[PDB]
Amino acid sequence: SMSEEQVAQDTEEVFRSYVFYRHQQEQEAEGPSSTMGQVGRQLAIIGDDINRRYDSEFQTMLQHLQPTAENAYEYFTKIATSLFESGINWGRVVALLGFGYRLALHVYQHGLTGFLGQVTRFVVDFMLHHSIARWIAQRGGWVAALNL
Amino acid sequence: EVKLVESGAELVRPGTSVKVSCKASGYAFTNYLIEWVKQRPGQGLEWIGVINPGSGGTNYNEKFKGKATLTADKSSSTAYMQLTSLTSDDSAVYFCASPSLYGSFDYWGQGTTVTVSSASTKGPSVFPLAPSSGTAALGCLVKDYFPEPVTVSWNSGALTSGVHTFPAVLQSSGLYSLSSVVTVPSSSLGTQTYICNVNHKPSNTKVDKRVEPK
Amino acid sequence: DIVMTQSHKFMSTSVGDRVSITCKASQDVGTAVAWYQQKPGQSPKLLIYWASTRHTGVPDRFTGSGSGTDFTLTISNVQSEDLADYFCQQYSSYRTFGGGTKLEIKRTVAAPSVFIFPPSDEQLKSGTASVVCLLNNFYPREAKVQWKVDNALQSGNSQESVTEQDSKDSTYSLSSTLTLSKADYEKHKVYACEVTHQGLSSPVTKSFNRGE
Repeated sequence: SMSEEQVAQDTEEVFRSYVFYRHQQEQEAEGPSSTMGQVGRQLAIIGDDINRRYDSEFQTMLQHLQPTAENAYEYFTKIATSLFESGINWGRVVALLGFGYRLALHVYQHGLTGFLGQVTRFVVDFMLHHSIARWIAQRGGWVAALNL
Repeated sequence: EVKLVESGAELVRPGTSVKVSCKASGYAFTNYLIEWVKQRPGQGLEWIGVINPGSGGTNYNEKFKGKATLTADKSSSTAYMQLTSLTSDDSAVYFCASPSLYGSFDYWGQGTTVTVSSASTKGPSVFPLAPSSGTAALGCLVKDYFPEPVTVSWNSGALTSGVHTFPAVLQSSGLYSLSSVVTVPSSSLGTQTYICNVNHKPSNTKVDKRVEPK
Repeated sequence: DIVMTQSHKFMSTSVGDRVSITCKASQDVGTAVAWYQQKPGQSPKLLIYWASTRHTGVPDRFTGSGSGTDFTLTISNVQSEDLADYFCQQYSSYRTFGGGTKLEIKRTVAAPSVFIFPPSDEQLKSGTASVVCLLNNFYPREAKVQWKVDNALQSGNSQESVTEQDSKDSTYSLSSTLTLSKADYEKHKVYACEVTHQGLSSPVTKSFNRGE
């Protein structure tokens, strides 16, 4: 079965592939060979009106209050908690990945410091401590995100 | 593929300024950072600073603030590093690199050698180190040349076993000197001629010197 | 400044064995640590990032471990292409590198072969005198060379150069060059080169008599 920890381990590859494919699409618009890599890619491509709205919110707040390498954990905890205060669905889980991507990107591009390894640990620790990983585990794991 | 190609070697006098370039290809120059690293002869690695070519934002090692100025040209996809008030301590190899989103330096340039000296380009003087002596040792003293490099071959390439061409040392005069030694059986002293071939292309001096037993 | 300390500048291994290079940070850097290999004349190459993640194209025999302050690069089944320099690095906002660790091949102790070369007469015409002493094919790179002119110990007039380990012998060679003025060279008779080394039971002196 999908354990809570198996979801946590799989989250590293899912988030890495998600960040890779989101950055690639963002660079093409500017001008996998793994099961978790396919999940990451399928979640990176989805462009409904809620995720596009989520991204607009993530960008605006980051442009207003630029995150630093020293506040990023508290910055992450606030928005990630805000995303699962009403409940837990796949749309909010994807927005979590989306915010993790915009957070790592802003610290890299504005703070001149690579932070993907730290934001990845932020996402994994948050999903572990705030029941998001077990919510995914009950649905058979990250593989359930493939066929929405 | 992802390539970082830096400018050619720089040889300048103290108190001057040099500007090293770092040409990027095979990726989006505006979306990745450019790191700069300094490596002193025989020493380790020292981080200088980083720039975001898209935003032109810069952070520096506090030691290099006011010494190194990092710029970037988006049109040419080239980063630049300007060093001012050059001294002997600035003589080193300068690498440019581009990090991944994690921060590790994934792609490196070939390296630009900056040499700060007041000495003038000079050809070496080649003096024999004669054998006398179960094995015998002989060599050539390649003295008072600038700049590096110099190449030494023995018997036009026919002799390579036992050859030790020592790394040059820098003398108080600002000139380089090294010894190229080879060991041979003492019986060979009279069965073979030993000629060291010294090429110093920066001065276009070529010298062959026969090392005869005394 | 964050200080990455590689406590061992040189490490002796053998082909087919495993070697671990330690790196201690002066602060907690989490897992934001990278390992680089550098070979002479070449740019450094990334081996491990994220403390433990192998970079693309890196052989399976390279593994990294650690978190916080202590980080270790372990090379299983050491090959000959692995003999190189290895730098740890923390890539926080102000990036710093470790001092590096040079990998060498383990070998039995080899006493050096000591040769002394008096100044050539062609150089003596030019006005200077160089006295060269050779230490040939010794394994422990630790070597001591003492210059004695008329049994008087010299200081500050000798420059040393050492070669890197031989591909086949696994030994090192060292040259010590005593530089003297022509006039000073002719004011003295006995020029000796004393060599101290682990392989030598006693220090060995090689001497010549000027004009003899």
